[PDB]
Amino acid sequence: MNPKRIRALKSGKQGDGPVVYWMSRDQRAEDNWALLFSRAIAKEANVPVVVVFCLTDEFLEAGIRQYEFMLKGLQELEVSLSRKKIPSFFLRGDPGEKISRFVKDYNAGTLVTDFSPLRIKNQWIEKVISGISIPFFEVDAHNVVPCWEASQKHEYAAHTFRPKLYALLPEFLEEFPELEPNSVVETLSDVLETGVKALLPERALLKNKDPLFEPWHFEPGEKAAKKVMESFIADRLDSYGALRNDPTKNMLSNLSPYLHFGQISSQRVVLEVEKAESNPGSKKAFLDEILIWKEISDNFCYYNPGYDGFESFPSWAKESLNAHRNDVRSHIYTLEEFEAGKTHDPLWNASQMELLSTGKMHGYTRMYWAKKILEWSESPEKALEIAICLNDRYELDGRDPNGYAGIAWSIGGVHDRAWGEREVTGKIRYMSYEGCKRKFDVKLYIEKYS
Ligand SMILES: Cc1cc2nc3c(=O)[nH]c(=O)nc-3n(C[C@H](O)[C@H](O)[C@H](O)COP(=O)(O)OP(=O)(O)OC[C@H]3O[C@@H](n4cnc5c(N)ncnc54)[C@H](O)[C@@H]3O)c2cc1C
Repeated sequence: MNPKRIRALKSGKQGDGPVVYWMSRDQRAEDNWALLFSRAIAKEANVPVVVVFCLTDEFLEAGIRQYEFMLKGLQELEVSLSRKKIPSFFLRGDPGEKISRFVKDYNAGTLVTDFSPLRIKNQWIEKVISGISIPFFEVDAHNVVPCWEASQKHEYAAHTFRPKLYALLPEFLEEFPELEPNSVVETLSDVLETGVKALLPERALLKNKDPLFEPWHFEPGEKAAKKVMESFIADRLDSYGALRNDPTKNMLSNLSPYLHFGQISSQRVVLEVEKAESNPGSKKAFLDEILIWKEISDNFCYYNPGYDGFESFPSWAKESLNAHRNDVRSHIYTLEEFEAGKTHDPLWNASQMELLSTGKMHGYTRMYWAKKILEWSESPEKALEIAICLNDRYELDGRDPNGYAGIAWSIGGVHDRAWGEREVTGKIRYMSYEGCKRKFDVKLYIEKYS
């Protein structure tokens, strides 16, 4: 195991109790580096390993679609973890008070947690460090190359982050070792019942008092991601590089909700893809999305504290947008109109309806749905707020570094370039509705999501 995957957050007095793994971003038993790093340090200490998950108070900021998808996987994870004699403990409340009290009550020896560059995670780490006296480590279990090792600074483009991540693939793209089993605070069903009950008033309903979310598209679970990845390699991998810009076809891997919650490892997906025989043009297209653009999103959120603000934009984009702030917008809609899909664009309305109904809108339409927010907002800062709101609320893969890096590109050209100067939008890359008609059947995408 590579010691570059682990980092030291706080040196402390080594206890004699079980090494506690604070699982958060990577909710899986297989291909979890942090779970394997926590098992080896537990073996060297002749002490059992225990995992802990914190159901935070901010779960009401999302919806039932994210609460049910994440809990259903944990109901499956508790079984698999018990098959290796690893008990799981699910605390409900603030991590700063729950982790520090659990470590003290159980005489923990070492604390381990997965890596997440989001601001809400660094908020929890700041609180737990002030109330613990044992060693505290963090492990990058999400990225193939550790986020602090792929680059020591923010990469302004994909062509400059590609040769750094690819040159480090021969060292970090490796097979996973077996999760050795151990030598020897309520039911998750009750947390789902009471949690959904508090989320029913804010459930996305239609006019007929019926909900919008269709929860039969992506079944959750670690075994569920096993079948989705196998179905993509066998059926959709050969045709990926040619129909990934066509939202009328379901030609994507559909692994993003399993990737966000950590129910599947991107390293495991790359391993099976790299050994699969298919079109080299389609293989390069998928690896560039799951390796480059995915791990550069963690690069954007790690080295830019204001990743969700106007200040993280490139210097050319801030000057371009500022030079067009006072331009008369074509039309201005409110958050309630963008949320209900009540605009003058049927293609945009169809992209919002797919976001409302499935919780996973096509990748190409995500670029159109977010850029049109900037064209129909009072200011770039308002377009950022509206885009991040509708993304984090309805996307099953929402509240992920991929979203903020994808939103900062549509509204601020992050990891892009300067194009022709237009009004309102400035030099940000513009995508027209007529340009989408010559790209795919827009009429089929609209009629599909009435
Ligand atoms: C406005 C906007 C919002 C987005 N919101 C999210 C979000 O909330 N959560 C989220 O995980 N992704 C988000 N993305 C990135 C991207 O759209 C989705 O990751 C992708 O559509 C996921 O669906 P898929 O797995 O079926 O596509 P696939 O083509 O099968 O992609 C496979 C995986 O590669 C990664 N990937 C692919 N494309 C990108 C990309 N452009 N950026 C980063 N990673 C990528 C993803 O991990 C993805 O799951 C957003 C993009 C935009 C433009």
